[PDB]
Amino acid sequence: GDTRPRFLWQLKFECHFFNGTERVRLLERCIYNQEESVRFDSDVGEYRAVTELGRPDAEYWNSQKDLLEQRRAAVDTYCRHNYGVGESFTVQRRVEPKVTVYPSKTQPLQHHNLLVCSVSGFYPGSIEVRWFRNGQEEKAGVVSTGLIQNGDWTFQTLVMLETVPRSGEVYTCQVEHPSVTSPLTVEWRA
Amino acid sequence: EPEVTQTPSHQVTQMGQEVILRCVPISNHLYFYWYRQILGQKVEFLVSFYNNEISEKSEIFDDQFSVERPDGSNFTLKIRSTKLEDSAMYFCASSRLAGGMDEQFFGPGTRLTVLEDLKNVFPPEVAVFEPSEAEISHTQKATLVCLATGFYPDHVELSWWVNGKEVHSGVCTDPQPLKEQPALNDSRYALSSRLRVSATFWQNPRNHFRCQVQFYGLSENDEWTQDRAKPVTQIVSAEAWGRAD
Amino acid sequence: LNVEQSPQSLHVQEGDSTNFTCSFPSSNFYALHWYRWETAKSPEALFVMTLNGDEKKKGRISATLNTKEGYSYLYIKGSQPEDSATYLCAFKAAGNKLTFGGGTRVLVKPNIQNPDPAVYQLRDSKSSDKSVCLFTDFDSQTNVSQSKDSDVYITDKCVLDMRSMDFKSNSAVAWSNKSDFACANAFNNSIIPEDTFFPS
Amino acid sequence: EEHVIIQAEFYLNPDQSGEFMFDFDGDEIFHVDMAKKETVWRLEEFGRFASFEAQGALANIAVDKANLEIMTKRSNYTPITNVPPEVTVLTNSPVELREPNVLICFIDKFTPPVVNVTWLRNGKPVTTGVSETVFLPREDHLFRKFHYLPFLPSTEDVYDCRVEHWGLDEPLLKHWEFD
Amino acid sequence: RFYKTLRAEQASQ
Ligand SMILES: *[C@@H]1O[C@H](CO)[C@@H](O)[C@H](O)[C@H]1NC(C)=O
Repeated sequence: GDTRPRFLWQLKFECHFFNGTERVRLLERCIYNQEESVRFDSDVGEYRAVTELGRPDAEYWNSQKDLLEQRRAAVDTYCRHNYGVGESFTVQRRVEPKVTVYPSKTQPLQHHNLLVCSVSGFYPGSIEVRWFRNGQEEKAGVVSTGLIQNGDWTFQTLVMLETVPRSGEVYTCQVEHPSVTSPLTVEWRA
Repeated sequence: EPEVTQTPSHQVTQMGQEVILRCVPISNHLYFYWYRQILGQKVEFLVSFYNNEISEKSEIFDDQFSVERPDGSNFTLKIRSTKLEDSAMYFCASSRLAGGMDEQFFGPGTRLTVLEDLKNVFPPEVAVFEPSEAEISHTQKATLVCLATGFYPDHVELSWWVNGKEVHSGVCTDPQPLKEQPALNDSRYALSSRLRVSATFWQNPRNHFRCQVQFYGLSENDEWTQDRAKPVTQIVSAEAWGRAD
Repeated sequence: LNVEQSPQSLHVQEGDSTNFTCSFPSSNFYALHWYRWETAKSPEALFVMTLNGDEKKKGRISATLNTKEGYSYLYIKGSQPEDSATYLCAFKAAGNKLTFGGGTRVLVKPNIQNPDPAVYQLRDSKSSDKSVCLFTDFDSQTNVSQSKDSDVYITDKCVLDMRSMDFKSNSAVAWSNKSDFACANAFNNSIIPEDTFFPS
Repeated sequence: EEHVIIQAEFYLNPDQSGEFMFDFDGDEIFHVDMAKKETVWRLEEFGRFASFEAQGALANIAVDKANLEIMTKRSNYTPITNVPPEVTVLTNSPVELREPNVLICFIDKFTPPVVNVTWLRNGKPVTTGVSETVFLPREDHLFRKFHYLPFLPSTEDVYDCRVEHWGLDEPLLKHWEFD
Repeated sequence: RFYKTLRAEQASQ
C-alpha cells in the first residue's frame, strides 16, 4: 500500500459526570502515536507528564498561570455548561425497544429447541431481559450475545433460552427499560 | 515592559494608492491581529493570524486587504487601493497564548488619512507666546502658550522642550484642534498648548523654552507640481529665552 | 456579534465614584475584556473576565460580570484626573476576534482648591504686534464657550498638572486676526465669574 | 447515573487530515467538516436544540497541526506502529425478506485513523443510500468507525464489506447473506 | 444554548 511513515497527534477532553453535575472531573489528554504523553487532571490541579516525551509540556503549561486557572475553572465553564446544553436530548434521551420472540429453527414438540428474544433500537444501553416459562422465571440455560452499540444512538441485544417445549407451555420475554413505566412482554406459544 | 510597536504615528495617502501599514508584535506572541476605528465608530476587527495563516477575517477583508509575515519580527497589513472611507486609526495587536484565553496587547495606532488630492496638505506655523507680567506678580507663576496654525490634516504631535529636554509636568495640549474655517470640509486646523512654570524659573534668563511640533505629511517620492513649498513630514519649532525684566 | 456601551461620553468630579455599563450577547460567552485607552497612547487591558459573577479589582477600578444577562459593570472608586481615558469593553466568542463596544469616554473634572480667575495677554516671542488671550485659574464649574465670529478662535478648557508644587490649573486660549479684539471682550461670550481679574 | 462527554481531536501527517468531534457515552453528538467549515450534527434533531461555533474547532486543529510538528521532531521522527482493525458486519434489526433494513459495518480497534471502506452488493461496489460516522474514540486511544447500508433483504442478493488499512497486508472482507 | 470548545494550547519548543 502506502509505505510512507505516519505521525499522529490526538487530543482528548474528558468530562466525567457522577450523579449529574454533583461531582465533575476534567481530564485533558495529549496522545502521540497512541502513547499518552501529558495530562491535566482537575483532581490533581496541574499538568502532569505521563511519559518522558510529555515532560517539557507539563513544565511549560504549569508555568502559564492564566491557562492553569482557566483549566481549573473549566469544570464549571466547560464541563457543567456542555452537560446542560445537551441534557434534554442526550441524558434524558428515551427510545422504546422493538421486542420480538422467534425459535432458532422450527422444531417439533418434546425436542430440543432454542428460543431467541431480540431487543433492538433502544437508548440508553441499560436493559433488563428476563425469560419466563409459565409465570415463573427461568435463570438456567440462558445465553446472551451482549450489548451492541449501533453508532446511531440505538442499541441491540439478542437473549436466548435453551428449551425442551411441551404442549401447555407459553414462554414469554420480559424487557425492563427506562423508556417504559411497566415491563415490555412478548409471548411465544409452543 | 514588552510592547507592540507601530510606525508611523500618522500617514497621508492619495485615493487609489496601495498602503503598507507596518507593525512589530511582541516577539514570543503566537496570535497577531489588525483592528481599525473610523472617527465616531467602534473599533472593528479586520484579521487574526496564527502559525503563518489567517485564523479569522472580516467580510470586508480579502477584497480590500492582505497580510504578510516576512521576517520573525515584522507583520504588515496592505490596503490594495485606498478609499476615502479607509481613513481610520489602524491598530495592530498580539496575544501570547494560542488558546485565546489571554489579553490582547495593542499597538499605539497609525492614523491613516486618505485624500482625493494631496494639494490640500499644509505644514503648521508654530509660534511661542511669552507669559504675562500681570500673571508673574498676581499668581507667582508663568504660563507659556504655543500655537500651531494652518495645518492639514490633523497629523500633529506637539511637545515642550525645556533646557533641551522634553517636559510633561505643567503641560496640557488640546485633545482636538479647531477648524480655521468651520464652514469648509477640507478646512485647515489650529492647536494650542500650555506650559506653566514658577515665576523665578521664567525670570532666569539662562533657561531655554522651545515648542516642538512634529508634522506628518508628504515624502520625497510624492509628486509636487505647485508653486508653494512641498508639505513634507517635518519638525516646525518656536523658541523663547527666560525674561528677567 | 453586537456589543453596546452607554454613555459615549461621561464627566465626573474628582473624588466622586463612577460606573458604566457594557451590554454583550447572553449566549456563546468565552471572555469579556476591558481596555483603558488614553489619548495618544495604546489601549491597555485592565480585566479579562472569564468566570460569571467573579469580581476583579485593579486598584480603584472594580469589574463585575453577568454572562446570563449579558452585562458588565466597571466601577472607579474616588476617581482621580489620571483616570480620564476611553474605557472600551470587548466580547470574545469561541475564536480570538474581539467585538468592541462604543466605549465610555471618561473626563474627570479637577477639584480646584483656591480659584483665582483672570484673563491675561501674551506677547509673541518674535513679534510685538502679535498677541494671545489666556483665561486661567478658574474653577471646574466655569465653562468656556466658542466664539460667535469666524475671525476669533477660542479653545476649550485644558487641565495642566504642575506635578512638582502640587497644583492644577484650568486654562483657555483666544486669538483673532482682526486687531479690534481685546482681552476684556475676548471671553465675554462665556459666563465669566465676578472675581475675574483684568490688567491694563 | 455515570455519563462521559469527550471532545476528541486528531491531526495526522503526511496525510494532513484533521478531525474534531464531541462524544456522549460512545455516541457522536456532532463533528466539524474542515472543508465546509460547518458543524455536522449526528441526528438532525440536535441542530434544533443546540448550537456550536465551528471556529473554536478550527482554532484547535491549527494548534494540533503545530503540536504534531513539535512532537514529531521531539520523538526524533518516530512513526506510529500500525494496529489492524477488527471488522464485524451485522444488521439494524433481525433480517426479514422484502422488509427494509440496514447493514452495519463496524471497523474497530485500529490506528492510524485512515481506512478505505467499500460496500459490495454481488461483487459490485454500491453507493446508493450509504452513510458513515467519523473516527470515534476508544479508551485505549484506538479508533471506531461505522458504515451503513440501507437495503431490502433477498435470497439472490449477497453483500460484503471490503476494508483497507496499512495494519493489514490483504484487505478484510466480511461477507453477509440470508439463511 | 451553545456547546463550548476547550481551547488547545501549543506545546513547548
Ligand atoms: C486507500 O486507497 C488509496 C487508493 O488506492 C491508496 O493510495 C491508499 O494507500 C489506501 N489507504 C489504505 C489505508 O489502505
